[PDB]
Amino acid sequence: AQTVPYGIPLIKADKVQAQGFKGANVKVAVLDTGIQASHPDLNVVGGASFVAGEAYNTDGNGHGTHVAGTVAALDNTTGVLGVAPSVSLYAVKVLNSSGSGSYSGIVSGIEWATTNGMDVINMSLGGASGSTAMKQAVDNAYARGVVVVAAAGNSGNSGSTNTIGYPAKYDSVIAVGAVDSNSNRASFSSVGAELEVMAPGAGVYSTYPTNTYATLNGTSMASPHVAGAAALILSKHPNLSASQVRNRLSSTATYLGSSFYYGKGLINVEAAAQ
Ligand SMILES: *[C@@]1(/[C]=[C]/C2=[C][C]=[C][C]=[C]2)=ON1#C[C]
Ligand SMILES: [Ca+2]
Repeated sequence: AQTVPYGIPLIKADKVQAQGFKGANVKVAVLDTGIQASHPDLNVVGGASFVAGEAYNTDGNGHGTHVAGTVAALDNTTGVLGVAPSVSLYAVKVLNSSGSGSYSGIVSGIEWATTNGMDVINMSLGGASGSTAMKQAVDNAYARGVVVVAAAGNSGNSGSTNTIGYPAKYDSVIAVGAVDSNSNRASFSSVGAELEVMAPGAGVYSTYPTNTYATLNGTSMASPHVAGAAALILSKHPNLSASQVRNRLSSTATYLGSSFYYGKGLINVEAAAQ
């Protein structure tokens, strides 16, 4: 039997999938700790590794496999179901088993995706500081027609202090926050003027290293929901540019409260997919 994570219906992904739009022919690159390619509920078509000693098709952490399942866990009679189960998944390892990677390794992963015709890039990662080479890579990937989604950060808030990390803080990147099954903001979701949209990030169940499934919390779980929504929209309107898809997502989001806390609200793919 296949479990359907509460995040799929909450963002109305099940409604557009039912119309027969599931991300087919859309290339998605998950810049993470790799992906357990052998996982029976995932189909990795390719990728690259910029982490010394580790192949792209192995995940010693569990993070990238989890994020990848949220985006494209196969629609079958087992495991879970992804937001866009027909998307072409590319694992780009830019982080190691400990969940860390250099700036060089990240911008390299960004360039590889842009150069190899990736339609969407998900970066469930962030830092307190950015780089000029990082900003350059992301801006050029966006201006070239790639949708760039990044986790906003798990530094909750302070008292009127922007806690959005990099690259989420960049103009060309969609900063994603986290809500729970009740659609309420999760207390760990970063806050700031760059917050753009929200998605399921608390108690998210997805694929996990060595043919199993686990539950994780974090804006690193929310991000793949928007990356998958972007893939769903593209599989329906392949004529859209990055900014139009981006626009669809934020203009049709369900308002939830102050934008400094919820951005434009929780995404709605049925409305976004037109
Ligand atoms: C996720 C993470 C992510 C990030 C961090 C910082 C900044 C940005 C992004 O979540 N993990 C896990 C669970
Ligand atoms: Ca499945």
